[PDB]
Amino acid sequence: ADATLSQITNNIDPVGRIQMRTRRTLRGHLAKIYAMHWGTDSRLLVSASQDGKLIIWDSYTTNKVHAIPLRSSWVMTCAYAPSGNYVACGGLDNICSIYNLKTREGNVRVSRELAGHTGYLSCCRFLDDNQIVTSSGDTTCALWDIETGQQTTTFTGHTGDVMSLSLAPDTRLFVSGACDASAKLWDVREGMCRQTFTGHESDINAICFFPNGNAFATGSDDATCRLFDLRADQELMTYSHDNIICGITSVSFSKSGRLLLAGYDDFNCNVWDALKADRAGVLAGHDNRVSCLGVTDDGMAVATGSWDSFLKIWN
Amino acid sequence: DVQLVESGGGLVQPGGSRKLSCSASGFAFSSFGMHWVRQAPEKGLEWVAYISSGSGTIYYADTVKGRFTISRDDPKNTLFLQMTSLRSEDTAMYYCVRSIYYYGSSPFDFWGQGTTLTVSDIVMTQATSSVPVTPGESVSISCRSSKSLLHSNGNTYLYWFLQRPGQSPQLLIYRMSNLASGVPDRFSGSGSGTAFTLTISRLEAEDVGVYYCMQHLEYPLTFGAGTKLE
Amino acid sequence: PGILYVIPAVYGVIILIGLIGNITLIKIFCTVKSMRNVPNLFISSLALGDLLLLITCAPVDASRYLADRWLFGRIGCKLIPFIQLTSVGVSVFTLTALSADRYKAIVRPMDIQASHALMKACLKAAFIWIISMLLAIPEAVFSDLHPFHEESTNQTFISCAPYPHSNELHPKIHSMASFLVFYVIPLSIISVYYYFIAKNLIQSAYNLPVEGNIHVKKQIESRKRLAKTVLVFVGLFAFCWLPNHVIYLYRSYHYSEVDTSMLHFVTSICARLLAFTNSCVNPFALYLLSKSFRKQFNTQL
Amino acid sequence: EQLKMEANIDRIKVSKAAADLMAYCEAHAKEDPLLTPVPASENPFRE
Amino acid sequence: CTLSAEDKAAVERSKMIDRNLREDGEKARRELKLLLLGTGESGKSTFIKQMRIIHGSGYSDEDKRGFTKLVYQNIFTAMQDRRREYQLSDSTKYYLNPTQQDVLRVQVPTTGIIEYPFDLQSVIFRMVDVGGLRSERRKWIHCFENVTSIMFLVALSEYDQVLVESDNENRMEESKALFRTIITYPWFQNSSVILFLNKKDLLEEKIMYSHLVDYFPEYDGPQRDAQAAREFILKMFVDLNPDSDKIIYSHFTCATDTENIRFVFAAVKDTILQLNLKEYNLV
Amino acid sequence: XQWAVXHFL
Repeated sequence: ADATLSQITNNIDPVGRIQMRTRRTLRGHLAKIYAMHWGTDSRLLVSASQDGKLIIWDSYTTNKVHAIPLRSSWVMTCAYAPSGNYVACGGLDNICSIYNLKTREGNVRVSRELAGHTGYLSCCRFLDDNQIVTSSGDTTCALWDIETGQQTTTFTGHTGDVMSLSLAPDTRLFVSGACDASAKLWDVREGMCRQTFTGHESDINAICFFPNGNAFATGSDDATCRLFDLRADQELMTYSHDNIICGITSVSFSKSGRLLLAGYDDFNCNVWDALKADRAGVLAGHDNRVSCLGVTDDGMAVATGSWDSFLKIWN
Repeated sequence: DVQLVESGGGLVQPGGSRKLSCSASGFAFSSFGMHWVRQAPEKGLEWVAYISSGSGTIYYADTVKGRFTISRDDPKNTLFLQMTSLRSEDTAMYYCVRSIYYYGSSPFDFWGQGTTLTVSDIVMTQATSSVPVTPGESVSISCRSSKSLLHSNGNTYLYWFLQRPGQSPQLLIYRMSNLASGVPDRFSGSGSGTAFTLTISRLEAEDVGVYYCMQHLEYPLTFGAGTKLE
Repeated sequence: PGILYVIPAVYGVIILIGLIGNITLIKIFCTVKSMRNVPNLFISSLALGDLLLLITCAPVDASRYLADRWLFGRIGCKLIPFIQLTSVGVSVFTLTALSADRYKAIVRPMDIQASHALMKACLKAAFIWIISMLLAIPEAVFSDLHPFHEESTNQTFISCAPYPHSNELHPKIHSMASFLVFYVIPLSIISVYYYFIAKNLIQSAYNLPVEGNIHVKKQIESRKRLAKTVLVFVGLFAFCWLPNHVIYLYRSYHYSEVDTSMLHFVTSICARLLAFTNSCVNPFALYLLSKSFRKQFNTQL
Repeated sequence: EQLKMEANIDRIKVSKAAADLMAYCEAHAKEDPLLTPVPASENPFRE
Repeated sequence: CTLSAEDKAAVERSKMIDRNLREDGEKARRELKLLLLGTGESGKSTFIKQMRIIHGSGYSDEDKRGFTKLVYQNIFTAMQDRRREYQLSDSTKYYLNPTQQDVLRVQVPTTGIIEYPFDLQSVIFRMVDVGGLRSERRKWIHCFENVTSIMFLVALSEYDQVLVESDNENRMEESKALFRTIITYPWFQNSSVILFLNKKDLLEEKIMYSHLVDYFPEYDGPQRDAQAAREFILKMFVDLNPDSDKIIYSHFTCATDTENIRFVFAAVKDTILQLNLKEYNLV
Repeated sequence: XQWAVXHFL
């Protein structure tokens, strides 16, 4: 530890005030929205809600492309296949369901139901069209083969429930954050844990890779967001405000990695300059907890879902 | 899998009325809009009617508007086309065509076998009707439009179909570049606002047939004359 | 002129209290921004109607007793009854709407949301207002300055009256029909609904699904209190609206003759104070019923 | 066993990682719409 | 007007989808969510089976072949007069001394959220049993923030039982701590609390040989009366309410009760009645 | 001399 990150970026120009306005508002969910995932095309997005509905939406025109009825209304996570053919949903039923969007009878039907975990599914993220990695409240992360239907790898080092998962850009490493305040970097091919980080003092509810892939950020029930390097193997910064005392539901980066956007239980989202750790903007549209925050692959917009059942696109 | 099988054609005395019907199988019929298209005995093919998903919208061809009626029994999975005051321009082959419209879909992807009926805007032009080419040579077909088919949303609404002898039309390319599912990567499409070109590299015996361009920017849905490869 | 000072020394005091209360309820609905819902919509419409009644109808009555001449003039004499009767109609009919809304909530607590409720509720308020305008219109058509011949002072004074002397049946028909529609039918409907509400609130009290009767004693008392307050709401409205609908009817039957006597003077003032009192007993009684609404009221004050 | 294995991980100094993170942010600054907003003609949302 | 022919067809699809969402929401709100909390009595999970028999649902031979292995597993687990001092199955005597009875008393832990739909008087409810979750409740308790009622099930014969795994801790004091912790949750501030007291018959026999005063010093009653013990226990539970304005509905269930559904309806109807009174500013 | 005989109110 030669120096702190804030000492090196002391002589850098501040971002300045960030102003973002709702350019769209997606209405239709009738219950709390728990999860959202943008598509790779950067126009389509999927969102999951407790009324038992998974909805694919066109962002540009606010049009609803697809509406999928789920078997278990208790869903906590949502994912969109990088190709665009598939969506995955899971929740308190302990099953990860894969549905196909580009099927030839017009309807969206379930392709496979992956049932190996004993705890609730908290996150799932497609690795290819045939490989998905899921995190569970049973303290274990599993890498599956969608065609066969069997989990090829299990990551078991965690002691508390795993709440969030994030895949590296190269899709060879991922990081998981757990209820024991530890985040672990897991190698997907070997199946072991390369590193563990323990800077937080309460449950980690959110985790996200920096665009470079050599860093990541966590958000916890304690109000702080923490940035952790992978090569230095140490915490770099903490993003906290005396006024902020609520939990952090979701965290995500900007395309350049200069802005870190975090969704809070104070009903509003914050935008931090990730290199000076000083708050730069707010997103105050929602009137309930901001449950999901996702930025696009090109950085054009930021969608925020919430427990008031509306999604909002900001730019 | 997906089958549309129409029925109701035959020999009709002039001035009578006939009702056609296509029965659908193997797909979510209720979520598909439907079209009727018709082909003259030796001429090209022309659009006839369009009923929307949920029946909220209906468009008829100016030629038959007011003498034709289109309806869909979504629960029974059938599509009906009532025809009254049958003129002698109604001798044609009637093809049921399903189409679905959302961001990224491919309309006009499946066509039905067709029924025979015998009774006793934008213009799209292809200035060629016979191009005999040996297998193994690139073939470029051209098609021109009255106005620009490029919309403000950046989409150029030109579709390319193929008609194999004794077979129903089949979609090759939609919106000027995209390839339909199940077509070989040999077929490619590239066009300017008013001029369009379809290129078939490594020609094969299956490609021989009549090629039709079509527009979807406005609702006349005007086809082309067709270019034949022998 | 001491008796005249007593008249606004009282009329103005009552008007002030009523304006304060109704205005505070109007403030609560807009300021909270979450208090907006089906029940609060009907109460807000009643408060609006009561505001119109207090702001317009009463000062004209104070002017009547204070000055013999009609200050408003002809156009004004055609404008004033159209507001008075409309305000009376809205108030008396939104009260019936509240009584049926409460009955639906309390006696049948099934499917309260009923799909597009807020829209239906916004529509029922406007429909009541439109009907009130329709009823007022005939009282703006026939309202004009007419001559009245006192038999005591033997003086022919011209005053703003609802109908012309030429007609002897139109007065009686309008007075009787106005009474039957503005008092009897609303009271009949409110009586039935609030009787059913109280019956159920008491039957629910002793039927509480709890094994230990002691643990819920307070709750039982509260239910038994709500029934009595609803029956009191049926009585107040009756009392206040009976003498005004009696003095008016009497004056309209003996239309040609003008009665100036001490009995008639005092009875007329008392009937007008009682009728105006209903606008202030409407919000102030709900104020007493709820402690949370009391906290909201005091915040708005 | 797991802790003894985690102890062998290579650890570059924090100055190097700070420099890499800063340099990545400088390299892709222009391509980032939220940091430097796009003119409204190119904006897909509210064109 | 500025839209194309396909854009208009896309908007027509988004309108049909909106219609379907609204119809689904109308269908959804007519259902009332009841959250059954998992205690040690609920962990045993025999009461739910017996209440199911009361509804009319039964077991085919296939289902009983399902429970064979569980029966044998139970004999071994129990084996591996002084029951109250240690943890033991309630049905050890009957086994050591499959029929429908054998099926009923196979104490089995549950994998995840199990939902039971039941319809009474045109009102349909869903009983969401969360007993077998076995994961941090702080991370999934919000899901049921908005529910009509949080049902609890505790046994009346639990006052003398001290479990071996605890270091001399009374099981009833453990159930009381759980009850207080749940009802103090801010998520359920708008949700009714229903409490069911079970094992009514087992208390009638247990009270004669076991004095409640020995385990709880406050009890001052006949010392041989089951009626007094029941009322004392219910008083201890109801006293934990931190509001004093919210009712805590109660019932004594004997495992042969045929009124457990009617009580749940009457408690839910009165929950709704009070919510209405609060929203109309009458209370 | 106005209060004597008037409208509904």
